Amino acid sequence: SIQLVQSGPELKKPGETVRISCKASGYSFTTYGMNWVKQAPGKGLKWMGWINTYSGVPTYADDFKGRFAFSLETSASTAYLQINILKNEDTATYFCARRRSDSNYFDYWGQGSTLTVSSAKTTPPSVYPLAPGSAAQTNSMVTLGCLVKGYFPEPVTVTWNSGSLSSGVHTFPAVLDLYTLSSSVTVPSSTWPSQTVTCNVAHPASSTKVDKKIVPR
Amino acid sequence: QLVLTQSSSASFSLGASAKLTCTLSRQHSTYTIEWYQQQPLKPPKFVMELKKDGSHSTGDGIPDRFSGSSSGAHRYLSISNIQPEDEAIYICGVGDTIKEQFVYVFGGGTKVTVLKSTPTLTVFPPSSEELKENKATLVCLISNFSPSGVTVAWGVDTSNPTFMASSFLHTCQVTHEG
Repeated sequence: SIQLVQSGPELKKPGETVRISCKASGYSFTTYGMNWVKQAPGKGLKWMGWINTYSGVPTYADDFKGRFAFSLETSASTAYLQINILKNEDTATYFCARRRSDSNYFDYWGQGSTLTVSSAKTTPPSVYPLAPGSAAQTNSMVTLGCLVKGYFPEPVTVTWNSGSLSSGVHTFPAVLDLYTLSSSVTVPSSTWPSQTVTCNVAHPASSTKVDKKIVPR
Repeated sequence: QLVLTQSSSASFSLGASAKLTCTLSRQHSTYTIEWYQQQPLKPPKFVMELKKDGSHSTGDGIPDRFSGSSSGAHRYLSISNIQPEDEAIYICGVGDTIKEQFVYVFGGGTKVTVLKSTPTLTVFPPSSEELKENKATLVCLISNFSPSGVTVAWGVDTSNPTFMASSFLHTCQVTHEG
C-alpha cells in the first residue's frame, strides 16, 4: 500500500548544507507531484512548494526562494529537499506530502524529518543523585531523583533499576546553553534505603551510559 | 494576500460541543478549504474538505461527530460530544492557482484539549558531588496538577507543562489557579 518514508533526524552547524529524503511506495511516482512542508517547533505549517515528478521542475513558495532545492531520482521513487547555508531558523520538522486532485487535499505524508541547526557541540551529561533532604520518619513513601545536567543534543533516557522500577517514575521535560532535566521515582519508605535504588542515564549522541545509586545524605 | 485566520488554542470539557473557526481573507471568501488534524509527533491527517455552502466530504476513519459548515468567509469545524481522542492541533489549509502557479497556505492551527487537581511539589537540595564541583542546582518538581497553567518563583529556568513541570535554580513557589 501507499506510503512515504523519510530519512532520519539531522544535526548540523550554521552555514552547512543538508539533504532530506522522501521515498514513495505503492503508486506511480511520476504521476503525483511531491510537496514539502516546514514546521518549526511550536509553530504553524509552512508550504514550501512542490516538484513535478515527471519533468523534474520545481515550484517554490515565495519564502523559500534561494537556499532551498527540490530534487528527485524517479527510478528510485525518491524526492529530496536540500537546504543550503543553514541557520538556526532552519530548525524544524520537514514533511513531504502527496496531493490528490480531481475533491482536493493532502492524502499521504512522510513521517517527517527533524532538523536541528546549532552551534553547540555534542556534550555528555553530568549525572547527580538526588536524595531527600530529610529521613522519611513515618511517611509511607519516599521520592528519589536524578539530575541530568548540561547535555547536548536531545534526548537522554533515564531508567530506574534497569527498568525494574516503572510505576512511580516521572521524567520531566528538559530546559535550556545546554539541556538539563530531572527524573523522579516514588517508592515505599519500606523499600528505600533498605533496598538499592539506582538511576540509569543514557545519552546515545555521546554514547554515555551512567548508573548513579541514591544514598541517604 | 491569501490568509487563513485561526483561533490558536481552546480547551473543552468532555462531552461539550466544540466549534473551531477558520476565516478566509476577504478576497477569497468563496474558497473551499481543507481541515487537517495533527497528533503530537506525527504528520497532519486529512479530516474534511469544506465548501463555501457548508457542503463537506470527510476523510475515512473520521467519526460522525465531526461536521462542517460555512458562513461568508468563515469555515467551521464542529465536534459534538467531544472525546479525549479528539485532542489534536486542528489546521485549515487552502490552495489557489495564480498566474499558472499553484499556491497553498496553512492557518496557524488551533490546539484543542479536553478537560481539578492542585500540584504536588518535590524539592531537592544539591548533591555532595555537585557541591565538590562548586556548583549548586536546586530542583523543584511539580506534578499531579490540572489544568496546565502554572507560575513558578524562587538564576532560574522553568519548563513548560506536559500535568507535570520542572524548575531549576542554579523556597520553591508555585501558583496554580491561586
